[PDB]
Amino acid sequence: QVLVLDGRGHLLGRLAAIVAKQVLLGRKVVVVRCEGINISGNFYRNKLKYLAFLRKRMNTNPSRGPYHFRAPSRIFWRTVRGMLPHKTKRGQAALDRLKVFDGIPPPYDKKKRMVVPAALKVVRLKPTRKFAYLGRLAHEVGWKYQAVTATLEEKRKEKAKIHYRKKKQLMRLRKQAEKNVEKKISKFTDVLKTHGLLV
Amino acid sequence: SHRKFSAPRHGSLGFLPRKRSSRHRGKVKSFPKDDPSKPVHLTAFLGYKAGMTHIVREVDRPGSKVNKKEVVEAVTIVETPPMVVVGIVGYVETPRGLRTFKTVFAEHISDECKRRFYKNWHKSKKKAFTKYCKKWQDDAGKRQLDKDFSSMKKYCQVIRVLAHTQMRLLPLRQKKAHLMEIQVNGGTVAEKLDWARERLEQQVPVSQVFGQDEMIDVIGVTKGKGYKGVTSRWHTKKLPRKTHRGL
Amino acid sequence: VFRRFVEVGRVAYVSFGPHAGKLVAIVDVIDQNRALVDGPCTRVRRQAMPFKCMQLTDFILKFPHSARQKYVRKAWEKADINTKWAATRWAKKIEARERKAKMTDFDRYKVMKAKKMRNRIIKNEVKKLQRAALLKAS
Amino acid sequence: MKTILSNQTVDIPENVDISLKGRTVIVKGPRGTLRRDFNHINVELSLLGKKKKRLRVDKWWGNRKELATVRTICSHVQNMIKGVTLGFRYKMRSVYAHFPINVVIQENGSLVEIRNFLGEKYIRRVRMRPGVACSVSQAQKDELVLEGNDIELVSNSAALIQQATTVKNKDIRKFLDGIYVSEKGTVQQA
Amino acid sequence: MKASGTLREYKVVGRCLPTPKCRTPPLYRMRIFAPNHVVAKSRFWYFVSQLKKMKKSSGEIVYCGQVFEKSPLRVKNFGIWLRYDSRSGTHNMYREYRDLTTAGAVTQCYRDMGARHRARAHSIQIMKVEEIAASKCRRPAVKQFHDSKIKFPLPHRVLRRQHKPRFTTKRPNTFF
Amino acid sequence: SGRLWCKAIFAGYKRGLRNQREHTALLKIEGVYARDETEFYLGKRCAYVYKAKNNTVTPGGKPNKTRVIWGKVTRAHGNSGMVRAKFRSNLPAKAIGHRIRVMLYPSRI
RNA sequence: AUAGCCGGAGCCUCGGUUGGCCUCGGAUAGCCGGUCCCCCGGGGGUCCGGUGCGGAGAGCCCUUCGUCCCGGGAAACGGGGCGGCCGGAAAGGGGGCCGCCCUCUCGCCCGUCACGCACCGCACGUUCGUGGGGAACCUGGCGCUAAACCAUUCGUAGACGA
RNA sequence: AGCAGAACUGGCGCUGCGGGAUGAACCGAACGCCGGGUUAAGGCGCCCGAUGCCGACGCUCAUCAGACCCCAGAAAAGGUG
RNA sequence: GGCGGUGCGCCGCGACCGGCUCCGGGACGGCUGGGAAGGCCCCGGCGGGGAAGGUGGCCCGGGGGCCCCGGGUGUUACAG
Repeated sequence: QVLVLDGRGHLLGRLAAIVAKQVLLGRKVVVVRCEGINISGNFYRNKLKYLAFLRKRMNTNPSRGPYHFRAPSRIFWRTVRGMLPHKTKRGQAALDRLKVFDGIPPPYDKKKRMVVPAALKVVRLKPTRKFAYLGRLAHEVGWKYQAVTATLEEKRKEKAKIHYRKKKQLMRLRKQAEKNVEKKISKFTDVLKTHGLLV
Repeated sequence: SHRKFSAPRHGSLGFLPRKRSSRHRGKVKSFPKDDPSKPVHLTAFLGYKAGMTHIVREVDRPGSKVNKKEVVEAVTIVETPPMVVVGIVGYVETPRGLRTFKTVFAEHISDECKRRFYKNWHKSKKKAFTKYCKKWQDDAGKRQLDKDFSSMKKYCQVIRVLAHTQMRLLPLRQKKAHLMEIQVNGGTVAEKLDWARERLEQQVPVSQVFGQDEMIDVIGVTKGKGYKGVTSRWHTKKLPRKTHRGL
Repeated sequence: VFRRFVEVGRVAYVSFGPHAGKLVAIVDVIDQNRALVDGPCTRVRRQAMPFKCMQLTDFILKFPHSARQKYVRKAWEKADINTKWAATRWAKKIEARERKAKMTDFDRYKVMKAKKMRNRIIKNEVKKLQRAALLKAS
Repeated sequence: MKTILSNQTVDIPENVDISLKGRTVIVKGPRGTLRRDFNHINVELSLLGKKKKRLRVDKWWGNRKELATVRTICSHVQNMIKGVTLGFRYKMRSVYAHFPINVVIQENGSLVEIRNFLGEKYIRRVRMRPGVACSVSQAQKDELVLEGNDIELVSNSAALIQQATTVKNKDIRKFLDGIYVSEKGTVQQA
Repeated sequence: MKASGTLREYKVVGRCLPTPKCRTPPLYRMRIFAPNHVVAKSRFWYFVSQLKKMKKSSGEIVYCGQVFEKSPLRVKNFGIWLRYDSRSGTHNMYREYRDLTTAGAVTQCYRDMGARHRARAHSIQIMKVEEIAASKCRRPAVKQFHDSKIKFPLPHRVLRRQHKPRFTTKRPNTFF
Repeated sequence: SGRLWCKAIFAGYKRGLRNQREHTALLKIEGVYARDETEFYLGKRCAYVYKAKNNTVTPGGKPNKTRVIWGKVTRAHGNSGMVRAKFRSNLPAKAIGHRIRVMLYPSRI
């Protein structure tokens, strides 16, 4: 009932356009690993794209001007907000269903992350083109927690490896379990093959 | 049109919010960074301004006109009584910033530090930390205190210490001590935590923290001057005498 | 590295189109993104069909680059692609999909009932080996 | 247009023992092991032939620009073969008009001290790239000799000290001073 | 003329109306590539009005019919001559194509010229399409397919049907 | 013992870009994403279930707080599996993005 | 620091929903899983199998009409009752393990016996739901006997507040 | 010259509607109150109804890319991109 | 109780008929160049030719070592 989308390898505008439509349909979408979001075009193109965005501020009072968010999660939150009717009541009610996170929170580390193949770099971009990581772009423009998130993301990398290697050994005993017991499960096995489930 | 003759602007915009300070005690916005090679030591201290006077000393700067000559220098006198360590605090480090992990105080806290936890000392019953000090004479309490200390061994990255000044030795009218987190910079987390555990309820003199001929930083609140115009606050040009609505 | 190559005589599986789900054999390459192809034994008339809707298999039957439809059928029957394709694990999991698709609601109930005790024996079998391992682990 | 297939086979000698995983090749042999990555080009690397005597690259449906990048792989793999068989010896002169350019090497070929360059009080300190050995040869005064196995690292470190000794705001047509690359050779000959 | 869909070859003949001066006018046949026969006869009178002193009022259509491909299952090489219009000046070309049908090669010619030189179909005057042998081809793009042992893989298979599994778990595999 | 209706989301009214016609509702039934799969749901009865403050009667049961707006599925909309529906009373805009039920008892099978 | 914590039924109000997936990393001119014959303190290397992913999200797990007996298959380690023990810190679980006094091969799959308003064709049915909040009623146990503001004073402050 | 003065016709003035982000003159189309259907001009990644087509063929990398009449900005020349 | 008329208190359902629409599934026929192509009858049979995107066979080279990859001649040879 809650969409947990992994942001690694996902294009900024293609993911935001699909999330914005799903969020407006009453679906709670949680986007995770926003530092893995990457944008087509060379890195130097996107930097001045964001640096000239920084220059756009209110002259008389910059505190009332555009709030330039530097975190990768809030940058992705900004581009979804521009894809939504946030000036209306239903637009702001939609944005409450969106939840962005840098790295992976402990609420969402022990969960399966969904992947949008339509909003993917490997699908929508030619292999000879250039792309820019949002995580590198954020720290290079004012984000202070890239190395902070990298070590905490490093910490859960072997912690899931322990779970996965235990998971393989857990189902290695499962796959070996049929190997001793075909003589008394063939009654259930063949009817699962006539209907096409193990063939 | 453009300005006829160029001139730099009055007042820096880095100190733009010229409001009354929300705090009265100086705050360390950025503590010195630490490396594990150095031993554990204090990085900040809290003093009180007394007055100023002259000094006479020899200058030993090569290549100057004033080399090997006697000078006078304006020097501040800051009376710095030793602190009493009353607690420690641990900080886990998050992708959203720096977050406090757990605060562990002493068994018994001196009444000078107890002044801070009350807006009105006269009407209060002085009941602060009365049930917290009951945790140190039960066997479940000591195991919980060691479990809290062992938790800070694993997860805490930055460890500060809670120490307060001593108003009894000062001639000031007030008796309310000022609490302050002081970052302990030194070796790894484990020996850093053991050093602060030993220093609990102990006198901390100035000589442990600072030394002579050493660059330090002074943090404090400016002298109050009240509501002021642009001529006093911003040092703008006074208008001529012939102005009608003021100059 | 690549193991399947678009070349004269490779048997291919059609992805989409009116002839989807059938086998077909490459005769000649017309353009960069289109090839002349002929499924003489799989009810696929000689025509041009692009690379968009074909999945190329590891089956190669040899005939000249512009041989007529008579020799393609003879090479298809000599190699006997139709029997070997059904023995491929590719087609075994292809044909299981419509078995799930045509599965009747009554057939759906019998699968669910059979899945219950089949998992009961495996879970009971797995349970015996986790406890047997821990005595062997100590 | 798109060229349907382009290739260029690299014949390797008996002393070099190459192997590849994915798109990264490794080159080992007498003088050590060299590794270089080629993930930026998206080509096919095929090591066929028994007794592994040649390596062939491939690029299907390539166009004029990237087919030019097919050949520079053959130059790069051949340079890795040369550095493992015979290495790379770079000899650099020290040209000075009046002030003798004093040179001395600290920590065994990883750091260069350059003193009295144009009579400057400043001392110039250049850090050599890892894998590069630095020393002064014998039987001639003005030589600084760089040793190594990778052509990228040795020639970059040669260009580090060449750019470190430049004459500022002067007529360089008259002021001809600095440390410049003289001879580009190998460690051992055949 | 709108180059809509695939083109069709039409064999349109015509002549002048009988006059008191001339008993039977000569008959003129052309090869016209057009989507339908209604626009083929309009295109027929366009070129005839340039070559001869002919108009549609003084002329008539004797036979308007479509000729079919004689070998639509044989891969062939087509030589196509151009008379397009640019923004500055008009130019002639010779372009080579490889297709099963003559009308398909003209269709491939119309889509290629608009892609390269941004030339519209009304600015393009086709004149001659001729079957040529493989050994007489000139452009290396066409000649690279003249191989009895042609062999190539599909290196980067751009996967389609990307939205039917709009949200999935496994990272998709662009390699087969 | 379980669900007998397909999950559908009231995406919005049948509309233009600057004009909406709130007498016809657009439905996004879960599982259908093409025009040719919308043929099964044509003619099915749709209902929007909601609860209010005052208690109203319930057919065959004690009067509850729940209320419905009955309607039917008219015809397919768009190309990507959307569909139109028409109710007796026009749906309130509070139901935008909320779950409504489409039932199967108007069955053609 | 707090003049509330644990466990039973009824009434108003707020509303949405109609089974859960408990997780490697990562590539896309490449992957996945096992054999380890090999080398060191988990990695590398080799081999074997799949690769339009079937150790597949085009997927997996649970499945519920209920009660009474009897017979067959599994099961004897197993289903369910309390205390600890540790594993969790990036925004942290009633997660697992040790022994307990009672429980049955009752659990589940096949087949026999019998019963269950069979409300006589009709709608918001069917859950998450001991859902959140609020008064009042329950029963007992466990407990705690505080601060802020005004006033006055200070003057490191100040138009008044602060 | 969004300047002044003429010829034919159509519009605004006197006129709402859909579209061009907006808009007196542009495109389509003119109006009693409604239901169903179908279109014009325009469009169909999100705002925003509609391509979530297994869309076809090619071109293009910009460290100032480009994106739809009216229309809202550009030239001569040069480029071994 | 039966027939005719009006209506059901409220919430609803179904059936058939007619009108206006959108969509789907079957079967039949006409024209062409009286379709073009295409399939089968040994390559449909016989005779005569031609080159190439050169199949056997020959030569050279390289990879194990008995098949594959290149280059050259050729006219069906064990493919076309």
